[PDB]
Amino acid sequence: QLTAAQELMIQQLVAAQLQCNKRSFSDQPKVTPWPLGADPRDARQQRFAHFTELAIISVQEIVDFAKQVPGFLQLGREDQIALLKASTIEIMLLETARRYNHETECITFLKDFTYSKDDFHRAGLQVEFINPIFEFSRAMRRLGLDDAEYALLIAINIFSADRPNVQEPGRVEALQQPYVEALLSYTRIKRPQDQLRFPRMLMKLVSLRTLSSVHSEQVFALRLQDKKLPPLLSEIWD
Amino acid sequence: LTAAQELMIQQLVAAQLQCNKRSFSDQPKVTPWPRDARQQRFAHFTELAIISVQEIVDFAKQVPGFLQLGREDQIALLKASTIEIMLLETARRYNHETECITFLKDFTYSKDDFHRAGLQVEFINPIFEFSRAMRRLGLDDAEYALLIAINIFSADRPNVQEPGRVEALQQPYVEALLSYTRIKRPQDQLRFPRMLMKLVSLRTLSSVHSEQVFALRLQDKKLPPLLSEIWD
Ligand SMILES: O=S(=O)(c1ccccc1)N(CC(F)(F)F)c1ccc(C(O)(C(F)(F)F)C(F)(F)F)cc1
Ligand SMILES: O=S(=O)(c1ccccc1)N(CC(F)(F)F)c1ccc(C(O)(C(F)(F)F)C(F)(F)F)cc1
Repeated sequence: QLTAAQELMIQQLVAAQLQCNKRSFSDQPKVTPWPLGADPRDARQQRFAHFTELAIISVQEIVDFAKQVPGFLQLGREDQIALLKASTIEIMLLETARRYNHETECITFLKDFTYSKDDFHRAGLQVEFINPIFEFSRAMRRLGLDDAEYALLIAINIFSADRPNVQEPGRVEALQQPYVEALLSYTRIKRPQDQLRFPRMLMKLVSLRTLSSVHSEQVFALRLQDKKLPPLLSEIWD
Repeated sequence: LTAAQELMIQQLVAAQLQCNKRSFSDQPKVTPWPRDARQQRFAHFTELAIISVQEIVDFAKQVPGFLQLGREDQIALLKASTIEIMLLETARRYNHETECITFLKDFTYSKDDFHRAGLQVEFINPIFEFSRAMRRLGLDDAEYALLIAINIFSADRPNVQEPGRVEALQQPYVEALLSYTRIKRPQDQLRFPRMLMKLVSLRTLSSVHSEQVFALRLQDKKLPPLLSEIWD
């Protein structure tokens, strides 16, 4: 059985997740609306802007989230910054997968709005990034994670000691381990008869690293098409 | 551990052992380790890298499931794996007492020797941090071999046409490792998670390696043909 500490650390995470997601419902109508009624280059830019604008919202939700993960604020500020520079896209990819719906083959963001493979392509993104996103999301759906599992995976993802420019990786590892132990024990209990579900979970952190590279390749490729990231996204990903 | 599991693991270990005997019994054919010797130490590094690539390809071929994928997937999985397997293998060859990487008698390389070959700081330190991490895990020959098998059958590499078939090939090796680590160290449950987590590390490490290649090109230091096929 889960310990009280372990249950609390899941409940802490799931609840922080919810308070950070109020940024999503408030800032939903503020955004550049997705262009209805468009011909064949005006609309291509608006969709792109729209996608950046949701990304910004997510970056700020991930900042706010991390600040509430116990231990995070007590890491040196440079390591905090370094963990969030690296884990941000990956948390976004988890959140994208978490909102994937296999009936419609569409991803949900900010409560209501949904996107297809083709919306992503209508925003000027290339197939080399879009296809892995949807395979990841499909893969993540075959694992059937609940909120607790996703939460724990995001916490583990933040506390990755081997990110670039971490100056006290040891302190990061010490914060990561309890969350990994928690997930181990959680998966055991939920699914006693599936000894491979936990490993498959950790293996998604492997996929997330490569997907992080593919995203950098995508932002690289986007500047050749007059599409430079806005200021808050430039400082994380250029 | 089932008969079929003992068979799979014995095979991987026996192939690693033969690969090593084959590739690294005799003295390597290499530019003698000495602007003159900037290119010479690099070339040297490049020629060791090639011999490891050959060793790894020889081993991949003997991993059950591999030679039964479509040729394009065989190429795709090796292309992405090669540097990662090299990093595992380097960690295997690491000697913490001495801080060097020993291919065979008299072919050892220190953090300095790397720097002399033209290699950035940005690449070398991750290499050595990763290696002394792997040692603290204390993997044995069956574990290293299985990790390598698992790394090869990563369904999410670029250009993989049959990701479902690759993931099904991974499964039994993950299973064999899980069983194996359960038995070897019954009262160390995080051992296995820790091993998988190094696969994460290797992905980031591969990208740090691509940055080293692109950086070298800037100093007119281009990969030779056998390595260029794979990395640029
Ligand atoms: O969660 S995301 O912000 C998202 C944006 C729009 C619609 C749905 C979801 N995210 C999707 C991902 F799968 F990658 F996680 C996403 C993040 C960043 C990007 C970009 O960096 C940019 F510019 F839009 F901000 C880029 F398009 F360049 F790839 C695109 C999508
Ligand atoms: O095992 S390696 O082949 C090796 C080469 C020389 C001396 C010791 C070990 N390998 C080491 C690593 F840790 F990175 F895996 C290695 C692989 C690739 C490289 C390079 O690609 C090149 F050109 F030298 F081959 C580069 F230096 F550019 F990174 C260097 C070393």
